[PDB]
Amino acid sequence: MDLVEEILRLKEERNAIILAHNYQLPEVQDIADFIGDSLELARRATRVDADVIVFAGVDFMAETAKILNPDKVVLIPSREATCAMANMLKVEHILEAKRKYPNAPVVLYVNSTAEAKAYADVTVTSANAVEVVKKLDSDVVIFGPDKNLAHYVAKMTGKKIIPVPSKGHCYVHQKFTLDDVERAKKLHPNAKLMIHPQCIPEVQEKADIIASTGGMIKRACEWDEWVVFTEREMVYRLRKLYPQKKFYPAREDAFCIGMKAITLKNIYESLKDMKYKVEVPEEIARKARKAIERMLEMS
Ligand SMILES: O=CC[C@H](O)/N=C(/CC(=O)O)C(=O)O
Ligand code: SF4
Ligand SMILES: [Cl-]
Repeated sequence: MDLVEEILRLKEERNAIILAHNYQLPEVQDIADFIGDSLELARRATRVDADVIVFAGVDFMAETAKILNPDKVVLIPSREATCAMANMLKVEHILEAKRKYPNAPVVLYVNSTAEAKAYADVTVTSANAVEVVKKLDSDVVIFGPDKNLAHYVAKMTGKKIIPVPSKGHCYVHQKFTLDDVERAKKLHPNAKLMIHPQCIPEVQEKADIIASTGGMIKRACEWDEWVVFTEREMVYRLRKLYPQKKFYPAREDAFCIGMKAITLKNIYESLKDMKYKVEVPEEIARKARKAIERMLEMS
């Protein structure tokens, strides 16, 4: 079967757009209308003229698109496409930190449930986390859920960061160790290292550039040979964007299972049956909308 043909005709007949993340399968990225990191996906979700949004990504990404487009239909092709790090942060975690630090603003990674965003003062992505926290008036900030990004933000802003929870992390990026850095410099001595801020601090210290996947794309021009310390599919995105550069994955087992829950087949089935509809309750969506919008205007 030619899934590509059927997906494109059905998408066009339903006035739908496909938004994919850089971690999506190569066959998914090839049919996507727009590809970017979480921040670029959020800003693209504010200029959607289509009636239907098919989100080739994880659940928190689709919910963010739904919060920014309550009048539109937002479809996620599989409800198992979830983010392990996002689900580590609970509402009770935030309430506990707000009781312990009443005058500290709550700054949440976009990788978070919609219910968690309802208690956040402003959201952040990997590309704008430092800029937003630096622009906050308070010197003590409640931050979550990713502990490794919190370390990078504390280093780059000089703020006192209260991490919530204590062990919040992404298992995909925590696979990278110092041994991978030493191996990369040995097998590619002329390459430079682009490392995601969700990696452990000791790995971040060895990086040439620390950035989100969007920041990796904007700064890939500074060199011609890169070892990429992030999810595996990002290397495909970089290789196709820059056919005359060299990119190597730091680990071939650094793949996100939740991201690969999206396939070409369930995208077709998503457009065929208008499923699965992403819904956010009004009270939760309204409070989260203010934090997401504040992020958009602060970055
Ligand atoms: O700026 C948006 C990036 C976003 O905050 N997150 C990520 C990594 C992720 O949490 O999947 C990326 O680099 O794409
Ligand atoms: S990669 Fe880590 S953070 Fe990005 S989605 Fe998969 S689990 Fe959540
Ligand atoms: Cl559009």
